[PDB]
Amino acid sequence: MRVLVTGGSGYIGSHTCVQLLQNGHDVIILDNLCNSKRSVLPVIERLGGKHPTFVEGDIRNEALMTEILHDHAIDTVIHFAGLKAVGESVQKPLEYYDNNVNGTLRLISAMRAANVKNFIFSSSATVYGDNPKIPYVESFPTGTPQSPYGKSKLMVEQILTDLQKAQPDWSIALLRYFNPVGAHPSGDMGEDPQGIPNNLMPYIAQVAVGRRDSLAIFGNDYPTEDGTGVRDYIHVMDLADGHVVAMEKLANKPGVHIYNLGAGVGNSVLDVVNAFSKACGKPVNYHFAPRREGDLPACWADASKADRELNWRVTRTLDEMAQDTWHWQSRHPQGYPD
Amino acid sequence: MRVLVTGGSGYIGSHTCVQLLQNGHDVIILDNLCNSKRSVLPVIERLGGKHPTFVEGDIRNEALMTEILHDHAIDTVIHFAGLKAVGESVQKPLEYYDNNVNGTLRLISAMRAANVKNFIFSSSATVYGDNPKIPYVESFPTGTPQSPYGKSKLMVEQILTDLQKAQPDWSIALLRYFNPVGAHPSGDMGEDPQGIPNNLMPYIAQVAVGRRDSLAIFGNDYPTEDGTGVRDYIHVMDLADGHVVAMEKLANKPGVHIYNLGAGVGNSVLDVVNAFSKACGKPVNYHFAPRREGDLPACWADASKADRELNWRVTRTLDEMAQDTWHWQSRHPQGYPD
Ligand SMILES: NC(=O)c1ccc[n+]([C@@H]2O[C@H](COP(=O)([O-])OP(=O)(O)OC[C@H]3O[C@@H](n4cnc5c(N)ncnc54)[C@H](O)[C@@H]3O)[C@@H](O)[C@H]2O)c1
Ligand SMILES: NC(=O)c1ccc[n+]([C@@H]2O[C@H](COP(=O)([O-])OP(=O)(O)OC[C@H]3O[C@@H](n4cnc5c(N)ncnc54)[C@H](O)[C@@H]3O)[C@@H](O)[C@H]2O)c1
Ligand SMILES: CC(=O)N[C@H]1[C@@H](OP(=O)(O)OP(=O)(O)OC[C@H]2O[C@@H](n3ccc(=O)[nH]c3=O)[C@H](O)[C@@H]2O)O[C@H](CO)[C@@H](O)[C@@H]1O
Ligand SMILES: CC(=O)N[C@H]1[C@@H](OP(=O)(O)OP(=O)(O)OC[C@H]2O[C@@H](n3ccc(=O)[nH]c3=O)[C@H](O)[C@@H]2O)O[C@H](CO)[C@@H](O)[C@@H]1O
Ligand code: NA
Ligand code: NA
Ligand code: NA
Ligand code: NA
Repeated sequence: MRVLVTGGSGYIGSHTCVQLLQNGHDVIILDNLCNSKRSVLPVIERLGGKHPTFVEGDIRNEALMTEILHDHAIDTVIHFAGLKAVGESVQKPLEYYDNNVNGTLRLISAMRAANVKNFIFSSSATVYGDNPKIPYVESFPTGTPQSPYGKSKLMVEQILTDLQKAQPDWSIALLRYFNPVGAHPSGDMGEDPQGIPNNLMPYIAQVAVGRRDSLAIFGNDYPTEDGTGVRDYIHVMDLADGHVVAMEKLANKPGVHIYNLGAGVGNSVLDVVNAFSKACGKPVNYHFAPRREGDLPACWADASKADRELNWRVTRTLDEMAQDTWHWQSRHPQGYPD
Repeated sequence: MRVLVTGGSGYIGSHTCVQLLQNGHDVIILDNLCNSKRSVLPVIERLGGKHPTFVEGDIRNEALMTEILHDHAIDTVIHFAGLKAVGESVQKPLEYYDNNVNGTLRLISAMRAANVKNFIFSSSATVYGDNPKIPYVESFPTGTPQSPYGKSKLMVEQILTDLQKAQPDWSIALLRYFNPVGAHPSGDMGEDPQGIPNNLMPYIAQVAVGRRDSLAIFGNDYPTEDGTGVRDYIHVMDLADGHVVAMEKLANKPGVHIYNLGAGVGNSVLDVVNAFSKACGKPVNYHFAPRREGDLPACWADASKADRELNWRVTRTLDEMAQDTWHWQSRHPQGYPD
């Protein structure tokens, strides 16, 4: 298929692109480079074994989106482009609503204009909001996310859902997940966050590598086996794969297809730290801090539906998540070149 | 104050503008004319006793919005611009999300750029979603609206709320209400809907005037006194007034001010039909039909908060709503001139 991948140079997008190319699809990457560097492009092509077309631009530019779709005769679109920092979203709500909500809107308006009707949305498990019932199932109603970021994700899901109802020939997947971690097994692609990492893994990684002094652990008095918070982590390669399978199997199958992508289990903070100490060969430094306000003691997604309907399930482990991360750091200590 | 009124040439906006001008504010009307005609302008000026500046344009054009705010040194903005047809929204979701959600976003992004921080949002009681607890109070959590229109309204409320939190010096009112009806007592301004009226009143009005054969009443077996659905109707002059008071008293008072605007009581379908037969001098034709799917038997807003905090309450009656409507039809049978 001919696939446009917005946000194709980012973390999840880059790995997905490689898999797409490996499966022989024709890939067009659209990225504005606000959170990625052109230097990943050549890596993508090399690992994918095929050349992807790159277009630097913004999803908010409806005109350019239309042009692209037309020019490349796109069949389907995998949408990763947007902003995703939860704390920053509380500080700069408008940027989040413009990139995420308006950004998706402009993008699907261009699709309509170009006659494209296959869409894969990189969603978020934040949509379940504060559900005390765990694990989360696709059959659970959505809740109210707490940050502008979470809210933007739910808004886009609703917008897409109404669009499908009005244009019943569309096929739209809403892929929900929690924490993507890990890196391509080559160690030549991985997460390259700029500034302070918000996500546990990257943070742990930076402490281990010596960029940070110690990890602060938010609470040690939860009703969990070891007293630390239990979360959901998915290897970026498993996640990329899930996006590819969904794109392939859902194309031209009208409807709104909702799927949780995850391992189907939770891991504690300590579990993740220990996996990492293990991968990097030295004890990661940490200390305890108080609970982070609004935190549940445990949370994870039920991924049965995806197993059943798409025949998809994870195949990477927590240790591999830690190892592959350390492997990329080790090989590209300064990230992607400028 | 210097006030920009988006959607100033529309139904609610036109009446509001007249009141603003009467109170001596300097008014700038911004309207794209998609659902109104330039011919109301001169009426507005005449009834207001002062000249309002008119600018034809779209809220989606951030550049023009910025220019305007600057040029006219705006102090506060009353935002009525958007699309509001519930059925059409189910058919054309994207237009609703673009005009309402993106339209408000572009508008508040321009305000930020121009340093304007007083906003009055014309919201909707649809935000309470399917609350079985009546009457609805501002203290009730919001629910999930059922149509794209309802949803767009809740989305904008949330966006504004997050914006205020991030920019704490802003003053933002969220004015919620149900069914605006009626007309300026001069009979020289009123609702001028094109095509089939969706709202009960306008419909009743068209049947009475002879444009339609009969009113269909959706169910006569509800658990209400007369078996027909009980709703909330507010005279457009009372509504306009509430918008003016809110603008005046809330200016420069930081926060998100939520207020329901209504009479504090419900009226049945038959009640409204009888009021109308009364105003037009002939029995309105009607027949019963089955219940409309998703309808509650009764619904209305509690307006105590506004009485208490703004010292505002309605002063027009149901009969007046009917009379003033008939009065405008009688004087301007073809609506506003082309
Ligand atoms: N728990 C969660 O919700 C979960 C966690 C991570 C990622 N995600 C989603 O996955 C997607 C990809 O995230 P990621 O982790 O790879 O982050 P990322 O920042 O590496 O990738 C996003 C890419 O989009 C680009 N981009 C941003 N705004 C753009 C715009 N307006 N036009 C064009 N390009 C634009 C950035 O340059 C970047 O390359 C996002 O939609 C994100 O919300 C969700
Ligand atoms: N129950 C409810 O929710 C309730 C019922 C009626 C009105 N409202 C709200 O009140 C407001 C005013 O409604 P109204 O009844 O006077 O309808 P209206 O159509 O008469 O007024 C809206 C005006 O905005 C203009 N407009 C539309 N999109 C625009 C855009 N993108 N740029 C500039 N101008 C634009 C139209 O030309 C029109 O003059 C809307 O926000 C509407 O949703 C809510
Ligand atoms: C960084 C981020 O986007 N967090 C979001 C993530 O939370 P989520 O809890 O899934 O993931 P995080 O990476 O934020 O935290 C993982 C776990 O590690 C803990 N932890 C994290 C970082 C750290 O320095 N120390 C520490 O102890 C957390 O308390 C938690 O128990 O998705 C949730 C929605 O479902 C949101 O509520 C969160 O705001
Ligand atoms: C036209 C419109 O926007 N309706 C919206 C309005 O409903 P809402 O019920 O407030 O107002 P309407 O004008 O649609 O209907 C008023 C009453 O009259 C009845 N009626 C209406 C029209 C008609 O031809 N015959 C008839 O019998 C309705 O069943 C109801 O009992 O706000 C609600 C949100 O709170 C939405 O759920 C509705 O979709
Ligand atoms: Na339809
Ligand atoms: Na670097
Ligand atoms: Na802040
Ligand atoms: Na006319």
